[PDB]
Amino acid sequence: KPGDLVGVNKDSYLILETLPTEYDSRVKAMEVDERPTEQYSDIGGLDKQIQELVEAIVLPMNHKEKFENLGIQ
Amino acid sequence: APAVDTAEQVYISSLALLKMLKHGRAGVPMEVMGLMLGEFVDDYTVRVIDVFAMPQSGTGVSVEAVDPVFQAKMLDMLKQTGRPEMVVGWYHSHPGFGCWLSGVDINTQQSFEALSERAVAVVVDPIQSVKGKV
Repeated sequence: KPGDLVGVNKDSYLILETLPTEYDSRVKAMEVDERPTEQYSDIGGLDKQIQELVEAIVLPMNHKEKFENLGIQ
Repeated sequence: APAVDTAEQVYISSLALLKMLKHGRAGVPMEVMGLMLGEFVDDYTVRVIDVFAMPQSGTGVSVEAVDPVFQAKMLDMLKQTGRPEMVVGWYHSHPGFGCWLSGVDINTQQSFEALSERAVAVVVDPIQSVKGKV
């Protein structure tokens, strides 16, 4: 299957064996910077911009069920 | 007091040579090996009546590949056919360089020497033979 590392014979080129899928440790470390939380209490400025952003990302993730029912993107 | 234990000039019959050329040719770039069966008479003549290949090696002509078990298994069969012959030596192919043994291959060669002193090692190059004695 795709994304799987394989062994190829050195002497005559045929795929002999399989090896574990490669992942990257570096990506895992980068993840979850949510702590400490930023909130809107040490990040801010530009009152309108912050409001539109809350409307575009934050609310549709919680309020997800409704969108499906209404039929609207 | 001294003994013989010399390498005598090897008399290769027409069928055995063809079997070596064919074994090698399919067998390369992979290093491969097989055994030589014949009769040795006198102290000057070894005749190589026939050969067959005893399972072909992977990377190198490995010491794993030399197998007394396979050698034993094949040898008892021959007796039942009414052609009992002895292992005169063994052959191998190297495409690496003409007339050369690999590092692994010298260790492998030693198992055959212990069995019989008149064990010989034939290097076949199918890449570089276009007269087939060359």
